[PDB]
Amino acid sequence: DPRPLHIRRQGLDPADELLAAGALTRVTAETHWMATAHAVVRQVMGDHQQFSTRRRWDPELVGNLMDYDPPEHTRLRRKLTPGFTLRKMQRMAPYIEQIVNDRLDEMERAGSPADLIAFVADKVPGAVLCELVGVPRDDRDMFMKLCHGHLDASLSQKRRAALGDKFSRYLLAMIARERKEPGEGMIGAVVAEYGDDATDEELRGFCVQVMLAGDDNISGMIGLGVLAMLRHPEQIDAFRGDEQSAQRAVDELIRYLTVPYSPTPRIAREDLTLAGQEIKKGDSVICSLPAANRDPALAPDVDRLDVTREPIPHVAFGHGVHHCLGAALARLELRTVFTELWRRFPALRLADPAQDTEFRLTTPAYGLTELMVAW
Ligand code: HEM
Repeated sequence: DPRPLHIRRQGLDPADELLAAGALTRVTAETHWMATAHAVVRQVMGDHQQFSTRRRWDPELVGNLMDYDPPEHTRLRRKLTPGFTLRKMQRMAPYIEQIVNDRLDEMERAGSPADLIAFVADKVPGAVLCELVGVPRDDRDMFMKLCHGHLDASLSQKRRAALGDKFSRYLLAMIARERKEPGEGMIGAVVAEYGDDATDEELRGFCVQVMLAGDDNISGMIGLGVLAMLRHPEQIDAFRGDEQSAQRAVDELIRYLTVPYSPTPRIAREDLTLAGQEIKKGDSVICSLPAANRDPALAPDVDRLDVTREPIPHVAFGHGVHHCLGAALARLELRTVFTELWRRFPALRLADPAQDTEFRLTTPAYGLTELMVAW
């Protein structure tokens, strides 16, 4: 197998060989350090003074938070933060419920059995991001096409450049409308707070980064999440009670499934000794978030999904100053999807108990390509 250890999974778990990798070891044509222990990953990601983020990494946008470190990163994140406050996330909840129920309506109309990934997992995330950004409902299909299209390598140059011209024109008019009268969306929140200090280029950059950062991780979580819950049916009761129970179940699913294989690679800013290893200035460190969230020190049963467990402080959203800017949105979106899904389809089940599981192996986030369910 040519695939790097950190990208290997076995079912819903990290592959056995990744789970047996030491806390911090060398892996290889580039050679890097691979961190698998929870405390080592926390040390690497939390210490931005010794470990900077590799720039222009792909699992160049202006104001792409992942490219900078404090203080430059701190100023940029500060500027974007207004679009992600907890009070603003609370106000999104009804909109997110409506998006989810509109997709569950299309699935319901198609009839049992149906593919949950095509109807729900692959559609809800981008619609929630459009809602967050401030894109008008009737423009969302077009917006998703323009945004991903201007970055689609499989297209012809002519096609990709035309989509990019349209995307720019669309974004700039949206930005001008928000500056004139700020709305409740992300752009409006940034310009309401910082006005002209937030440049059009920064805003365009913030928009693209967010569209890219909150899509695959969420669709992977919706698909894998439903599959995990169906495999542990008694635990579905956590989505049939109070909000706190549902929130704890979402956090547990996020930890147990850890869809991102790794955060941005980190570069040693100088020589240092970590976990008994000699790290030299310039060395690259890849953090296996899935392995770190299965660290035996975290719990005797860290390898089991248990939505009622004493919560385990996981690294699936990262750690330190770059900790996922959309984490609260993600938790809310996921809780909404699962709560509404089981409210609508109480008898949800795999369409065929013996059906194969179709894993999504081509994306930076683990997930499913299809999931046939009955109800
Ligand atoms: C369950 C889903 C999600 C997971 C597991 C996830 C995971 C992560 C991780 C691991 C990082 C840190 C990367 C690093 O330190 O190198 C990160 C950063 C980030 N995430 Fe997420 N994310 C999710 C959903 C979202 C959503 C929905 C949004 C957008 C609304 C989002 C926006 C971002 C942004 C902008 C950053 C960069 C923050 C910074 O560099 O300061 N994420 N995410």
